[PDB]
Amino acid sequence: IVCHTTATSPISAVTCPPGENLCYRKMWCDAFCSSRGKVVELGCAATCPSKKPYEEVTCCSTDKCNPHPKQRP
Amino acid sequence: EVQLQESGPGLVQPSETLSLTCTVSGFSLTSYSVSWLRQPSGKGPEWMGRMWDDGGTVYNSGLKSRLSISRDTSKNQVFLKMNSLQTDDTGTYYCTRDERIRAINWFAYWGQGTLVTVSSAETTAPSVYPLAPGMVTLGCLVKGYFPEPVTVTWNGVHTFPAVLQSGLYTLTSSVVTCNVAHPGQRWTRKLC
Amino acid sequence: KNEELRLYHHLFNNYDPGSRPVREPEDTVTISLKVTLTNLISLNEKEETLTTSVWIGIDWQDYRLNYSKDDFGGIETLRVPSELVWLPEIVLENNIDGQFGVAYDANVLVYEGGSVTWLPPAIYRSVCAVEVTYFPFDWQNCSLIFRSQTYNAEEVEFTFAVDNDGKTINKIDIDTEAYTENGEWAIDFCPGV
Amino acid sequence: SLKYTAKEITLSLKQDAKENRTYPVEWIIIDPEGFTENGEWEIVHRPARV
Amino acid sequence: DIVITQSPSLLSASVGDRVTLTCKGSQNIDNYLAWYQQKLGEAPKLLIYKTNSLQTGIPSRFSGSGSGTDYTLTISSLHSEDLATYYCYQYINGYTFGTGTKLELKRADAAPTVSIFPPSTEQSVVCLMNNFYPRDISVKWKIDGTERRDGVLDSVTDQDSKDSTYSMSSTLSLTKADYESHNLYTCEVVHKTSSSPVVKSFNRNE
Amino acid sequence: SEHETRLVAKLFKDYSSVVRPVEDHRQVVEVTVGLQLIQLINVDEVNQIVTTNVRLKQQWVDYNLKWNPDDYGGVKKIHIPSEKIWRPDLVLYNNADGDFAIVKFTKVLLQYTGHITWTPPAIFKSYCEIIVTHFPFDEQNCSMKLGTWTYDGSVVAINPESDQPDLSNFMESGEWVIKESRGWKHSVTYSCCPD
Amino acid sequence: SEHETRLVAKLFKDYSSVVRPVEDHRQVVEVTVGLQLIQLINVDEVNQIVTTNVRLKQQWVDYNLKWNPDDYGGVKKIHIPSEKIWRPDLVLYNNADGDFAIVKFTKVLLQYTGHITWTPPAIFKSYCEIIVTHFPFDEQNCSMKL
Amino acid sequence: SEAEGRLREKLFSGYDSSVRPAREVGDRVRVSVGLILAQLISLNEKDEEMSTKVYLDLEWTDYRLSWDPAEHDGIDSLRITAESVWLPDVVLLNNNDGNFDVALDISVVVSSDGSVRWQPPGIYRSSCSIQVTYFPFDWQNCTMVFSSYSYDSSEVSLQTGLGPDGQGHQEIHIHEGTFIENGQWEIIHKPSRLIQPPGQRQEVI
Ligand SMILES: *[C@@H]1O[C@H](CO)[C@@H](O[C@@H]2O[C@H](CO)[C@@H](O[C@@H]3O[C@H](CO[C@H]4O[C@H](CO[C@H]5O[C@H](CO)[C@@H](O)[C@H](O)[C@@H]5O)[C@@H](O)[C@H](O[C@H]5O[C@H](CO)[C@@H](O)[C@H](O)[C@@H]5O)[C@@H]4O)[C@@H](O)[C@H](O[C@H]4O[C@H](CO)[C@@H](O)[C@H](O)[C@@H]4O)[C@@H]3O)[C@H](O)[C@H]2NC(C)=O)[C@H](O)[C@H]1NC(C)=O
Ligand SMILES: *[C@@H]1O[C@H](CO)[C@@H](O[C@@H]2O[C@H](CO)[C@@H](O[C@@H]3O[C@H](CO)[C@@H](O)[C@H](O)[C@@H]3O)[C@H](O)[C@H]2NC(C)=O)[C@H](O)[C@H]1NC(C)=O
Ligand SMILES: *[C@@H]1O[C@H](CO)[C@@H](O[C@@H]2O[C@H](CO)[C@@H](O)[C@H](O)[C@H]2NC(C)=O)[C@H](O)[C@H]1NC(C)=O
Repeated sequence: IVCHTTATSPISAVTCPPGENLCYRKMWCDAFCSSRGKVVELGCAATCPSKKPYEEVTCCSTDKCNPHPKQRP
Repeated sequence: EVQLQESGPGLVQPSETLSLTCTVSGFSLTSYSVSWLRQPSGKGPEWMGRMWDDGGTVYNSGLKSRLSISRDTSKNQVFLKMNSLQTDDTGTYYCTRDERIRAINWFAYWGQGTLVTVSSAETTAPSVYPLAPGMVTLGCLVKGYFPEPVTVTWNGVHTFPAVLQSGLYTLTSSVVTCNVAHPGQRWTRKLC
Repeated sequence: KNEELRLYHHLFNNYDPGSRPVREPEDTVTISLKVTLTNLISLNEKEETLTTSVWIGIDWQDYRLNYSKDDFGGIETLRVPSELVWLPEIVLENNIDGQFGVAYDANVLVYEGGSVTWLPPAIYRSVCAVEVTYFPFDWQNCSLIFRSQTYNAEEVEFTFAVDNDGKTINKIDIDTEAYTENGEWAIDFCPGV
Repeated sequence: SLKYTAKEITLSLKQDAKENRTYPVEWIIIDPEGFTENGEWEIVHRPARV
Repeated sequence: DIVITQSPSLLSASVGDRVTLTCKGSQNIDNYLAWYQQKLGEAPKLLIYKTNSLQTGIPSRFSGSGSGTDYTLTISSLHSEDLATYYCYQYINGYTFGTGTKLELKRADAAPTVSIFPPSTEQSVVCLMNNFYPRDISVKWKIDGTERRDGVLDSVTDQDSKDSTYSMSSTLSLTKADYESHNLYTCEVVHKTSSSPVVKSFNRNE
Repeated sequence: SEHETRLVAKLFKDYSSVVRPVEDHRQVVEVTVGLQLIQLINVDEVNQIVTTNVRLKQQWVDYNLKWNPDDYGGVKKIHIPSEKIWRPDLVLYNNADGDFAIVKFTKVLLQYTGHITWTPPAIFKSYCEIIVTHFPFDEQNCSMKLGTWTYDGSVVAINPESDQPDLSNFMESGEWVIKESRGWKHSVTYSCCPD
Repeated sequence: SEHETRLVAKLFKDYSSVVRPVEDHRQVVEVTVGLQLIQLINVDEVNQIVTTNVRLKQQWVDYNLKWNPDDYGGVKKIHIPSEKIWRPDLVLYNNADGDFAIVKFTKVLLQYTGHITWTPPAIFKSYCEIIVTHFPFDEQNCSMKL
Repeated sequence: SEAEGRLREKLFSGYDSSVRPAREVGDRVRVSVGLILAQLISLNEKDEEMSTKVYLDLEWTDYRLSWDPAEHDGIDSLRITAESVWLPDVVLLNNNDGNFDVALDISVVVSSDGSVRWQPPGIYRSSCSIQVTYFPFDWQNCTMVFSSYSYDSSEVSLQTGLGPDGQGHQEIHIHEGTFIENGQWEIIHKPSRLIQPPGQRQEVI
């Protein structure tokens, strides 16, 4: 599958390495949530990534299902 | 409006001092830098030095020991004084007004330039001889004269630049009698 | 040429930081205030001083600094030294050491449409009276009092910042993902009024 | 003075006068009324010298 | 300092042609390169600076572009008055100038009117070629069957203001007395309109 | 030093320290940052503060501060007061109770290419979590988060000079041994703004 | 805003902070002084030093800073930096080891009548004659001389 | 003092204090560094820190500050506030409290030949590695490292200040009847050394 990743600058869609298929988006707030909103992390994993108590994690297998909140799928 | 007139001795003896003068009009030396360029005979131009608006100077590091630059803001004149002249110093010398942004300067306007040449040869009138035949045409050849210019006339005319033979000029002409005049008269004619 | 230089000259060639951004003298400047606590350095009970590092988020409208990005090549923000713009002069009234002001004069951000944002960091040694009655099992009600040192309520008026979700943040904000609790004190509540 | 030396500035003790006669003030001046004496130290002498 | 190389050394073009001139340094010039135009015997005039900024009063016909190590000057529609020598120069690491590229008017080719003239009794021998085009040409001479001669020199005319053709002349150390060094001699020249050399010769008599 | 005086006069005659030193506002200023650790002054386990004497080498190119060396007698470098030039506003994000930014404005080495090198001294009182369970046989991983306070990555970009702090000038501590060190660049993005 | 800028320019164009703000030098500047006590920070019995946080309100009329409100759109009061105006140099005479004078130069409030109100904060470490006989039931009469 | 005012106005016409007084573009400014120890305030073994009150003794030449005394009413020397002349940025490199500069910028003395002499006071807290082994019978070896913070060895050349005889008296000068004697520490050896570089800068220790 192809998922968006924040490893590259700017965010780009990259095919998952072999062994991983699920797209995910993890977002959590930090000190700059006053104006900048929640942090955004994009990548691909073999299983729905773990979630911290304050971090919301979303997992989906469809194509282009993990865009940036300000960009359409 | 903005114009610069280069001036000075066209002929200078070797080891003498060149004393060129640049005359400025249309702007104030106190607000524009003036720089000296020379283009040697058969060479690309090179930078010699700059007269700053603040009245300081800077020189080409290869000529630092030889050049002097000075100005008279009252006269709108900039002077270039150079010693130890040699045959390599023959060429056209330009003064230029500069332009700048921040600390970066470039040449913006040029003077007409003064042709400066140096040699030990004294002035002499040309000897002449006709071009003997090997549309009909005839020609005259001349040699042994210094300096240029020289005038040639006949009775489609073509003339050739003054060429140095051994540090002394030579000339040829084509178009019957040629009439020649030199500033420092003559006749030559074609025959069977 | 850098368009930021044109924008800076357009904004600040005719500007007076000594006067409020009001068209009529009776207008109040609305200030959006937010305080973010980075770490609680210590509470000293012997001196009754609470030491904290905070970031003060201050936003206001300055009509004189108004510009449009379309007229300046798409510049959406300009960074300006805070000494050049008018500032509401927010200070910690209940400091103990006499340091009323912030610790670093960060640049202000001037957004298109005349919105100004300032976010200086500060170290504050505020007074906090200690309830010793149940030591060591006590809790302490320390407080931070912010006010404008110069302007009265009819010149400068405070309001709480609004979160991106549209809710007023009437509390001290904390980076829960990066904050670390103090080795002696834990924080339970932090309301703002 | 570190910025000026004895060639540049001449230091001297303040002169006062009493009964039209001047005298140098060769001592530290202390208020006999408003000087709160220290809790642990009594000033026994207080000369001044150039 | 940055060495500046400029090419093509000679460009022949007709009125209304688009033309481009190229300038290349030995090092990065950071767009700090300028162009000026000089006509024969008159003050040069600056055309362009900072590789893009057109000088005031210069027509927009002139345009400049380039970056890094290579730069170009381009003329949209060559006017008759624009025939001149063009120089690029850089001004961030010393001042260094190109060799200059001469811009010449295009024309049909013309064969050289080659002729030879033995030294008259008043004398030196001379060889000439007239009204050839283009100016690029080669010439050679021999005496008593031996090529070249001592003191060989050449002198070529400027471009004809009307015909745009060119002419050349050449001479050697052969005085009226020195003419006895050979019984006969010949000279020849080649050009675009004459692949075989046009030649002329003199015998023991003129 | 007439040439250098003239150069300094002509560089700053109309210099602006407010706008970024770019040729075009869409370009990004690239700053090379290198931490040098001179001395570990103190570690406070109670307040969780580590005091370090450091140098922040900062390098960037200023477009407006170029000059031609031949115009000024061959002067290829000058030292100038750093208060005059534009500077990146590096702030110690995890400062405990020290100075957030640089306060010792030492001179800047400026080169004819416009390359600026600045190495101001600083004392960083960084705040870090102290793990005491193994005391006195404990080890502590303490850190110094450096970043431009008001400039973002689309406007000013910072890059580490080397993957490790320069320890070549490090005074040997009598209380702690630095087993390893490294510097990582991080680039977070927030949900308001992908740009 | 333009009105206030014009006013501030007109006032200080030829103002002098060295001379006293009176019409005639034979007049006396009437300064009204009011001490506000914010906190008793410390009592140092061994050194006899009392540390307090105070506001030293000062009020006086500057004869030269009058303006007509109708000339400037009804602007009746403005805030200006205290470093620009003449100020009374009040000093804590019995300072032990603190600042003698005000060092936090906050802005003054200037009214169209020329009335100036200045309330700078200060920390006063006044020397006090601590009496320890009845310790710890003692009463201390500590004072500040301004 | 009108003639002094006129001379002072002449000297600073076009003077730039931020520019070092190299005449040719390659010249180096030789600076002699001396140290006068006024008081050894303390040595702290817990903080590995030595506190000293000293007077520096910096001497160099600035060709821009030279004049003919016969043309200026016989004025053979001039005293100038240090902020208005070029000063070498000599700082204590091994300071422990983060304070590099001197405690008070006093006026420099300028001789008519352009020789500048500067003797600013300083309070310094240099770090000093404590030889704990034989405490409290130990002797300590504490160094004060002075060098230009910015200028390279190719721009400013440091030298140990000579003795009054012009001999290489590479020592901390102590005014034997003025030095405030420390009650716990006895000064035994007080040498100085110019340290050559292995961006290269020299140090006077
Ligand atoms: C003491 O404590 C400190 C902190 O207090 C702690 O420091 C951490 O140390 C660990 C390792 O010891 C660090 O982990 C590594 O971090 C590396 C940095 O990654 C960041 O930067 C990357 C930027 O470079 C790329 O990206 C940019 C643009 O993106 C591009 O221009 C560059 O050219 C370049 O390509 C970036 O990629 C990376 O993003 C990842 O993570 C974010 C989450 O923040 C996520 O959103 C992205 O999708 C992406 O996953 C991140 O921003 C990192 O490179 C390195 O990678 C290793 O592991 C990965 C597997 O995850 C492998 O693929 C790779 O080959 C490497 O093996 C690794 O993750 C950590 O960042 C430090 N954190 C801090 C805060 O300092 C010390 O370790 C502690 N000490 C001890 C002894 O434990
Ligand atoms: C922590 O401290 C703050 C301030 O010291 C406390 O808030 C204050 O609580 C008092 C309680 O007496 C309030 O006073 C009274 O409030 C009521 C409600 O309006 C009013 O009717 C009374 O006349 C009187 O003013 C005071 O307003 C309030 N102040 C603020 C700013 O909230 C707070 O309660 C303390 N925390 C806890 C957990 O007790
Ligand atoms: C601030 O400036 C902007 C930009 O000029 C103003 O918005 C409009 O901009 C257009 C430019 O195309 C003008 O024609 C309009 O007159 C402007 N005004 C309105 C009301 O649309 C804006 O009004 C200015 N003021 C504020 C308070 O933002």
